[PDB]
Formats: sequence, structure tokens, C-alpha cells
Amino acid sequence: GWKYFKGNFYYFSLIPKTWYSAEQFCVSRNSHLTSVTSESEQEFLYKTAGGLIYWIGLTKAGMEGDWSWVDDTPFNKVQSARFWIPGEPNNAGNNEHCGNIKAPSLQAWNDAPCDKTFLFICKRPYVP
Ligand SMILES: C[C@@H]1O[C@@H](O[C@@H]2[C@@H](O[C@H]3O[C@H](CO)[C@H](O)[C@H](O)[C@H]3O)[C@@H](O)[C@@H](CO)O[C@H]2O)[C@@H](O)[C@H](O)[C@@H]1O
Ligand SMILES: [Ca+2]
Repeated sequence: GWKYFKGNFYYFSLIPKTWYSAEQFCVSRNSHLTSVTSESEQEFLYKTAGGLIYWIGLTKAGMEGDWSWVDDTPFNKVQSARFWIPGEPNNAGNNEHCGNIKAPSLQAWNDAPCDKTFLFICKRPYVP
């Protein structure tokens, strides 16, 4: 069921999990919760998500609580500004340290509590 896009395969889960249990599942399939590094990747992801909410690889790192990608793609604050839902990340209840794709729009991301269960998206490189 992996879907192909620009050199990567993507798994849109059928079972919901917490952010970390989702990441573990991804790692057990030689992948990671997905990073997003271009408008075209954001578009592919939210369109395929079809209006449902999916964990992606957004999580906090460092003392500052800077956003980061679990697959170790460097997080680009400037280039990623356009990808958040206006008002996010809002850190609601001061307990939102993971990120999902929520709205079917380029402005898609929301921060939400890591212990909440959602469907999730894994990303796995194709290596010829
Ligand atoms: C359920 C909850 O929804 C969001 O937090 C809401 C918040 O949502 C609005 O405002 C934020 C910025 O604070 C964003 O612009 C959203 O797009 C808006 O919909 C507000 O409704 C306030 C009002 O008291 O409540 C918050 O809980 C979201 O950020 C949370 O993660 C969570 O999903
Ligand atoms: Ca939020």
C-alpha cells in the first residue's frame, strides 16, 4: 500500500497510534514519520490524506523547543512558515510537542499532544 512520490515511498496508516508508537512502527518498516521539504510534497501529502488527520515527523528538540524532523532532515523555519495552520503552532495547553497534517491545504500543520492517537504517515527512501 506504499505510495510513490519523488524518490520516496509513503505509508498512510489504517490504524491510529500515539506519535511515538507510530514512529516505532515506521522504524520497524525501515522508515520514519514523514518529513516535508517542499510545496509539492506538502501538496502530495495533504491531498492523499483526503481530509483526515495524520501524524507526521514533526517533534520538538533542544532546550528552546525548536521544531525538528525525526528523520533528521534539518528543520527550515523560514521555508516551513507557509506550512502551518494560521495560529499554529499554538502549543495549546502547553503540551503540544508533536505535529500532524490536519487541514487539507498548504497551510496544513497543527501541533498536538504526542500522546493523542492519530493515523500516521511513514516515509521510506527508494534506493536503486
Ligand atoms: C482542538 C484544538 O484546536 C486548536 O486550538 C484551539 C484554537 O484553535 C484556533 O486558534 C488557533 C491559534 O491559537 C489556530 O488559529 C486554529 O486554527 C484556530 O482554530 C482556538 O480555538 C482556542 C480557543 O480557545 O482553543 C484552542 O484549543 C489546535 O491548535 C489544538 O492543537 C487543538 O487541536
Ligand atoms: Ca495546536
